[PDB]
Amino acid sequence: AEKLGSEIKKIRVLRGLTQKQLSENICHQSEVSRIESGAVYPSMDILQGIAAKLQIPIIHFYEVLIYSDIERKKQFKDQVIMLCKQKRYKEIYNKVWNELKKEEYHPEFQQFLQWQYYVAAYVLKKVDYEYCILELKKLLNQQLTGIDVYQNLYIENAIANIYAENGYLKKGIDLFEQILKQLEALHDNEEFDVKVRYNHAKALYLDSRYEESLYQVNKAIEISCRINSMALIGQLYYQRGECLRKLEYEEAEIEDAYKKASFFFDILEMHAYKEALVNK
Amino acid sequence: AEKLGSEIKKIRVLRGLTQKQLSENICHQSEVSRIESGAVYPSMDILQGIAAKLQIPIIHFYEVLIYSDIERKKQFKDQVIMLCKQKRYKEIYNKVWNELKKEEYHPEFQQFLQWQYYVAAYVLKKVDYEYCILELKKLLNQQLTGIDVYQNLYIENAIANIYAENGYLKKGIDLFEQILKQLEALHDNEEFDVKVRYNHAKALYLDSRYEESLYQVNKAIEISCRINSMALIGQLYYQRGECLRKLEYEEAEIEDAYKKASFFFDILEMHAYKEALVNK
Amino acid sequence: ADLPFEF
Amino acid sequence: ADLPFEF
DNA sequence: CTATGCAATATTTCATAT
DNA sequence: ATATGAAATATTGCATAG
Ligand SMILES: [Ca+2]
Ligand SMILES: [Ca+2]
Repeated sequence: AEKLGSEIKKIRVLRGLTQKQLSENICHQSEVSRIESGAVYPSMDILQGIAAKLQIPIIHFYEVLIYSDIERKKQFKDQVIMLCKQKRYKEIYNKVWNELKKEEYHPEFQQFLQWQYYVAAYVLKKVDYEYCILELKKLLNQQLTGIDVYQNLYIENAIANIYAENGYLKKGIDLFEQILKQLEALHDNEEFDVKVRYNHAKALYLDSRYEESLYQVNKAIEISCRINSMALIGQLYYQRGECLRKLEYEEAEIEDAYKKASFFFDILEMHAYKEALVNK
Repeated sequence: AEKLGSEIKKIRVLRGLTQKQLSENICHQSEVSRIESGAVYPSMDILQGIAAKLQIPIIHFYEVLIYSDIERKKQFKDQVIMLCKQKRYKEIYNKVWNELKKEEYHPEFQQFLQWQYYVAAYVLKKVDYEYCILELKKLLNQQLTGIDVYQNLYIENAIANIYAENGYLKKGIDLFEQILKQLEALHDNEEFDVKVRYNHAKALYLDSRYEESLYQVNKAIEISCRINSMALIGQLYYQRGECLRKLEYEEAEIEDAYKKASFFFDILEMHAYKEALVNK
Repeated sequence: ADLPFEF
Repeated sequence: ADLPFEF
């Protein structure tokens, strides 16, 4: 693997250090030479040292270890993610399709493209909910490992959303509960937790379980405030207003929730979402 | 070493895998054995595979590599961080002090402790600004490496704040600019970037550079919205209101910023900050 | 039910 | 200048 | 400053054993 | 299912050369 090597050399030159300087208290300068030429994989001790001195998150050296064009792929991923957030499914569909037809080998990145492409296809009504789900399940059946440990959970969340908005509330709700459970086990990804609770809350609400919906909503609002996340907080206040209405709370409490939602939709420029707020 | 080993074994057992199962497509079962007994450090390929199948961020295995009690330490850091956010310096001073007096050896965690203890000592007026700055500079002079790539910059931000609020605007402003420059070189830490620009905007304002202050505020607010962070956004709106007033904008523009700040202070329960909003 | 599910 | 610097 | 032979260390596999 | 000796691979340090 010569890709790791030149990434280390590139960043060392960029930092103005020589091999001798870099090797200090870590290893011999000749081992740095051999690491940069690709002739050797470094041990944990040595890598940890090099990453520290160069001020590079260690996962970076693993990322560039096998597949190419890692910086561009990461910006691509963040772009798609932003667009998905904005519900710009047409663009996602085109953007991801273009990338997909390069036919490059990189299972985890290819899986990400396919996941996003299918969801986009489904939202655009180019494919039916049942076919989307089956394709998504097939990505799962890949049992793909990968750098991003949460990718399968993200695919399960899409699957659960699609069951839920096509009448299969029980199946959707049970899948949401499984995701929250699998999350208990994994390291903290609290933004995702908030997102799953939100979708789950929507499904509970569609199933007329108003109290449980509000439970999930308030839990997710609490998590959002504690981590200072605005990603879903507008939607959550809106949802909580919905629950408050069905549960027959006082009009003021109901109005409060919707005002808080309208606040976030405004400042975050969520134009689409602003419609739902008619007559409340 | 023994720590990595038993940590891999613990997580494997937790996942109900056997050494053979874990080893499939990665390495021989006997190497998993020798890795768990701490006889060997595993190579990047093998570690990478093991982390993927076990769904652990690979940094986790490096964190546990050398020092003990890593989970407790990380929760401690998170608590200190939240308290700092809340300006609960008394509690920070006590909490950190108890931890420091254990005299455990762990340079990076040591440094984090001292950094927070001095800042708290400084804010509680137990020590003068000049002594605090000197002690912080001594932590920098450690040239400490470590897992948290940003810690030195965090300490720099503290030093700059202290210069700024003790009349040394020029030295403060200049150190803020160095920090922002060092960030563009490091991997993204956009929340930190927002905090630095905020502190900088405060210094600029104290130096009567109202237009540059507003520039930093608006830049920081734009980053805040893009990354969906609320951490500093109320303060930013307040500060935007401050500059708008000095630059003699229309009263409705000014009142807008202040209302927006009042909104975030309410929902984030920033009671302290609400004081500053009297008469506007 | 105007708000979409979040993918 | 009532708001504090953010440490 | 970097790179390479060669010796010294370290890891991994394969064959077994408990 | 795990663990260990012994062989096979892989790394790293030290001397040295361009
Ligand atoms: Ca090799
Ligand atoms: Ca060893």
